[PDB]
Amino acid sequence: TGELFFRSGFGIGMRKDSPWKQNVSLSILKSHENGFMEDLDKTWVRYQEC
Amino acid sequence: QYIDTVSGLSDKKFQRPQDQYPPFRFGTVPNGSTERNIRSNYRDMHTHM
Ligand SMILES: *[C@@H]1O[C@H](CO)[C@@H](O)[C@H](O)[C@H]1NC(C)=O
Repeated sequence: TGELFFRSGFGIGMRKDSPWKQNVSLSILKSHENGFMEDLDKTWVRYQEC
Repeated sequence: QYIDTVSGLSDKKFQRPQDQYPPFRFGTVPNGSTERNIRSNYRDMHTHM
């Protein structure tokens, strides 16, 4: 029914003060400018078919 | 009825840039000022722009 009316995002979840809280967050940024994550969508967001 | 002359930025046709026969344009003149604004957060557009 139209378009969205409240914006937000997804994300991984880690207990506060866990060691990986830094390296994880990084490889996500790298993946956007790289182009892998974006190209991943079509493989599972495939066509419309309608 | 005719089509609705879709509305501003957040319309349904844009934020789903997976399309090859929508309004297929995102011209946004090369090296312009608004070339940077579409490189702020969301790679959804700059890839089809
Ligand atoms: C995580 O990042 C730090 C700092 O760049 C680095 O020393 C470490 O080898 C990386 N990997 C792990 C497992 O922490």
